[PDB]
Amino acid sequence: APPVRSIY
Amino acid sequence: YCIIGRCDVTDNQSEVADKTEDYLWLKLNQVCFDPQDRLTLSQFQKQLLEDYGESHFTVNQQPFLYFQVLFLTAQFEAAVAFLFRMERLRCHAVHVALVLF
Repeated sequence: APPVRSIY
Repeated sequence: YCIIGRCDVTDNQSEVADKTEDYLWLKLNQVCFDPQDRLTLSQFQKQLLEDYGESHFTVNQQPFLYFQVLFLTAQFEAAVAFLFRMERLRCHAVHVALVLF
């Protein structure tokens, strides 16, 4: 369950 | 502990690794080379795009996120073709292909 929120 | 011991590969430690780069980094510190609780680059690289393809990593309509996932896992051809389809990033995908060429 890896996140899809890019480091911003 | 399991970054030092490369254990509990299934547990994504989502409490601390909430970003995508934190996941990649969490796993590349867990990959192994030559049977239980063990992950290798081949499994990880295939496991990522086969099960969680573009669809999973492009729902936020952010293309580079998926590209970084493929490129930082040595899957350069996938990342090149993928990024070559974005009509706004054709230029960039051709050249990253030339460099690899």
